[PDB]
Amino acid sequence: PQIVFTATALRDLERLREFLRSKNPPAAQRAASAIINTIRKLESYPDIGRSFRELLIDFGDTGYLAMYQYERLTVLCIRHQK
Amino acid sequence: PQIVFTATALRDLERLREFPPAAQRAASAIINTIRKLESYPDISFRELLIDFGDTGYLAMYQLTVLCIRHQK
Amino acid sequence: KPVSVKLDADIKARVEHLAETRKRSSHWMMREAIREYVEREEKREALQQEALRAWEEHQTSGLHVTGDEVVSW
Amino acid sequence: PVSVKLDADIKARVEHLAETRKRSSHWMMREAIREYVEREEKREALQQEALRAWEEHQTSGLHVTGDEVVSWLESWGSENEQAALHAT
Repeated sequence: PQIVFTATALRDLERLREFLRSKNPPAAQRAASAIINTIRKLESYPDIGRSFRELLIDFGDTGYLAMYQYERLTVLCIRHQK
Repeated sequence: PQIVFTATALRDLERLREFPPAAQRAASAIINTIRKLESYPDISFRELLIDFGDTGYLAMYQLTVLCIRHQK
Repeated sequence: KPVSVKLDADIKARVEHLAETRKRSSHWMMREAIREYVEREEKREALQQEALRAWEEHQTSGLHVTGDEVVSW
Repeated sequence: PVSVKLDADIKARVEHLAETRKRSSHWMMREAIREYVEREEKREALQQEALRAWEEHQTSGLHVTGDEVVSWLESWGSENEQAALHAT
């Protein structure tokens, strides 16, 4: 698949970034790796969750929630803070 | 406060220790936690937070008697 | 084993609305709401007892602490 | 109001729990539904804003690739960071 993010998922990432600043000391680089892991594990075994499903991304303090769809480019829509 | 520690919290640390810079890493996160308790004890007792690196631990306490610090 | 529960009205309205959406029953609705409550409080009030047992072991014996300087261990 | 629910063994774990923390079994059960419906209404909200987010992507058609945000993310916290672009 193509692993595509939506505009809503990009700006959920932006909120996210601009947050960590006042969040974990260096978990900015810790959250980033967790997503890229989640991004490239979607590039392979694309599945999990609950007709599209969800996916949790765990890192340090707590975790977030990726939501995505599908049949050749799992569009990634929305990643709120759970 | 005197910042006391219990035996159940003492062995929860020895459990911890066993588990690469870490020997001097997570120890610093607790001494910070220890000394911010000597001033700000937060606030029915509340077991405080603890976060460094991979994940975070859980030091419950109530002198501030520190009883049990499990891995969360 | 059935048992009656008086509902706050207004919620029951929020209960029955989510049942319309999910296409499930108002009975199975709460049937989970009870499980997920105890399924959580059973663990939380399980670690409450752990820390509470530590208080029992201290309130009857000695201890040490100061700061990275033990005393009466 | 006043409608009845029926559980199985779970009610025993309730009545037992409604005795440890010495609270009313009838009260406890109610808090369960409120917490539930509160959490669950917020899940129904995330659904739509997720569902909507899509509807917008299907209409607008613009997106960014995982690699671009993989490219963006690997510079997080390392002073010279990056932004995100918007391809069509």
